[PDB]
Amino acid sequence: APPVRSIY
Amino acid sequence: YCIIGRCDVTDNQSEVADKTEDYLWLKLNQVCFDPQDRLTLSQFQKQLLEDYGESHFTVNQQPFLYFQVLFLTAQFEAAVAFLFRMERLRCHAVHVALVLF
Repeated sequence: APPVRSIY
Repeated sequence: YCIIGRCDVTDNQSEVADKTEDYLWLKLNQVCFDPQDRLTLSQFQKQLLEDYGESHFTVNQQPFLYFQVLFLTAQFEAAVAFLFRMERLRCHAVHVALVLF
């Protein structure tokens, strides 16, 4: 369950 | 502990690794080379795009996120073709292909 929120 | 011991590969430690780069980094510190609780680059690289393809990593309509996932896992051809389809990033995908060429 890896996140899809890019480091911003 | 399991970054030092490369254990509990299934547990994504989502409490601390909430970003995508934190996941990649969490796993590349867990990959192994030559049977239980063990992950290798081949499994990880295939496991990522086969099960969680573009669809999973492009729902936020952010293309580079998926590209970084493929490129930082040595899957350069996938990342090149993928990024070559974005009509706004054709230029960039051709050249990253030339460099690899």
